[PDB]
Amino acid sequence: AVKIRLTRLGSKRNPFYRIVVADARSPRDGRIIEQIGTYNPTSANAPEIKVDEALALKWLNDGAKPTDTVHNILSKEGIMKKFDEQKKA
Amino acid sequence: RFRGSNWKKSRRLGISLSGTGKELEKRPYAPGQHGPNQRKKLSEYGLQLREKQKLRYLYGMTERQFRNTFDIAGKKFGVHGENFMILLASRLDAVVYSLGLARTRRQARQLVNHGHILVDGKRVDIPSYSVKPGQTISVREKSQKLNIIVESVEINNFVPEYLNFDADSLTGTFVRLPERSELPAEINEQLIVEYYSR
RNA sequence: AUGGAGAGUUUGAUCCUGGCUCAGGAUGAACGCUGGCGGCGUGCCUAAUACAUGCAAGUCGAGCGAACGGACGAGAAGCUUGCUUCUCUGAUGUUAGCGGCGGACGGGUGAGUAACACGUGGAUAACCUACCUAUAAGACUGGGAUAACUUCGGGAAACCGGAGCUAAUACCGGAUAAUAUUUUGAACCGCAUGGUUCAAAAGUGAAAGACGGUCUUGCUGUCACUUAUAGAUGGAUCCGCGCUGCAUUAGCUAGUUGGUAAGGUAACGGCUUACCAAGGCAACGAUGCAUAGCCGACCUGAGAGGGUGAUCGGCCACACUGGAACUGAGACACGGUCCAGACUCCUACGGGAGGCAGCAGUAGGGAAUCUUCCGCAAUGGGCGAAAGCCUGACGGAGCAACGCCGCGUGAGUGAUGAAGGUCUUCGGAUCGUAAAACUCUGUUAUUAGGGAAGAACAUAUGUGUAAGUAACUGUGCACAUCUUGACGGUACCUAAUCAGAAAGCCACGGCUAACUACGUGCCAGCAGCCGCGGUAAUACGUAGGUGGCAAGCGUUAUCCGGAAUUAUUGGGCGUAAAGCGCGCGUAGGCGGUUUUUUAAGUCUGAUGUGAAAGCCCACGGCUCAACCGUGGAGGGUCAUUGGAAACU
Repeated sequence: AVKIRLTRLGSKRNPFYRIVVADARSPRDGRIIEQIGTYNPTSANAPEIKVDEALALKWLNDGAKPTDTVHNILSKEGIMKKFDEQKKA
Repeated sequence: RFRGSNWKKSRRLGISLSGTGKELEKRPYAPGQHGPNQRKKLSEYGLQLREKQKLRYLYGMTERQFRNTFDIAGKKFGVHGENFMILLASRLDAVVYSLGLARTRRQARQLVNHGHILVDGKRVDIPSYSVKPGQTISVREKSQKLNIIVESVEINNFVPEYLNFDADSLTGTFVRLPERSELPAEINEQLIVEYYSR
């Protein structure tokens, strides 16, 4: 259900993952909180964050949750820990 | 070309053009199966599908592969009298083994398909892919020297139009896509597709 | 809008109509000689056959009576001189379990599934939300029990039997700080039904452990605990369409036809009841029969646009059948009770249950499903700080012309004859400067290892920063200790390697282009429109070449080219595919209109604006490929805004 989904994709070893955190009751293939971007976060380049950065107000304030790697890359983006600064604001 | 080489087989090849031929002491008609006889490419049970060999193996690929190349002809869907023909006739079987490119065009695909060709770039081991601009179809810089590699200063340079070369290991250019300037005209833009279309 | 012969398309033949093997493609594909390699994509159709189960769903003493052992101190040595045989700590660990958990989903199937079952679009006055985010209370609590712990016999057995008994983050005896609670006057909306206005009386606990450096609590941070709010989230009720199709299925139905009062759904009802009309339903083929998980999916007719589920994706239903109840917030539960049922096994008879739709293979089969396959490596998520497992999710290992792909088959020069013979009242041309031997040479080809990238991601280290709690800190982590394959001492490379280590078809039949011949005399039999064959077979059988293309060769089921030979677009009906003994008739279809108003439709304005193998380009990798994906165009495609001729 609910952690940052590093979602399987592609042809034979083309794991073009997608930024997602699946629903609290849906599977990896099912419906979701919301699909936020089209990139493989395990890309050989980097985490390579391209998301709906403006959506940090909705899913973080309701439901969403990272897991141990992208909470870092989100707040060097100014999202995840920075939403704690927003909550303090 | 025609599944033949004019050093030994200029006969079933309507055009092979590698050597002296065999009209001198031999009869130049054919050894088999690709002379001018009743092969069905016409009013469709006629007498030109031996020249379907002049159509098919001219650009190398065999049928169901040349069939791939003709839908590639239909891909450039501009003027299908010319925009189909230009890229249907835009490959290289003239960089390949025997006569002048360095000495690499004729007995075609023996040696230049090294697998270590080391083009300008990473690697493109197969000239079936129409070469790109800047991506020079070179040979292995570490095993470079051959009678087919650095002989372009003496035998013949200049593969077709907008597709040039160098001398140091024979680095291609392919600066622009090849038009019909130095590209062939043996594949009819009208009849050869009327075998397919109408 | 870009498509399009029919080898032919009847009679004696000239001609019309007609439908038509076939030859081309793809198909879950599959059937009849394995090749240079590799690569793709994929996956019990028959076998939704029984299923054996393994294993199939597991996470937390970081909750505690902690029991157990047992860390550590560990009297006395128990003396072939080294114990916790002792004090209390008794930590951490199954903890004895009591408890927080999920478990329908990662997993499976389409059995069933007539109607939102889903596709697919609406209105909702039809709202609730263990796990969850945020604003408001602290971390007051009964511990009876309760396995802790003890006690009582039986039967191989199944599994029970009597007697008592501690903790918890269990929960609960008694008061509490968050739209809490629904009344007095307080509004109108979608009449019904909402709108909170009022004043909150009414919410009321607790989960404190492990506890950081210390203030051992600040907020007990953690990750577990009580109270309004919304919301993620999902589901949620009311309308149209496919919500079924079908009379050699027609007349359908009876608190019926679904408001009022009682009851109840977060919502709302004949859902049952005191009343309502026989009404209501109708060849809108209701009734009933058949059927059903639904969409894309593909192929494709010129465009029109469509048939398309195997897979493959999405969206329903079921998980030994069934039936009652329990339940987890929701369960009838892929791996929950009682069960009938059914069989299975056991039986030592006293009775007990089992329980393949996870995923492999087991009997089986098939043309088809691999392999009772690999491991969690990575990613994934449920519970869990930390950490863990499920992995049969995931990814991979094999499988393969099901369908291919690049390389595949590299050099012709000197005697035309250095040598080569289907068909002779042979001429030297001759499958042939081919050929021996190699002009040109060292790729694939095998190759032998330096080997190497990929191999980075994820923490792993306090130096210390941020949250920093009264402050350094446990986690994120600048350090940076350098990890990482379900794959690679192989790739890249030396070139090692040499003219090396890699090509068949019907026929040699008019159309089948593959040559004429012989045993061949309508015989054998090749045999596709049609044949041939009868002492002159080209053809049966055979042949050196030999033909159309090559990993090549011909077929098998599906659609369409073929052939709009399937018709608004793109059929006619005398004969031909078809025009009624007949006429007479209601609804109707259409019957002649002449004027005039609306903007409802008659290439929406312009944009947020668009499903894949499928609306334009850019891409990267693809030995080319095999095949994969990516961004813009997001469209120029719906919604949203428009009002107005010369029809209505």
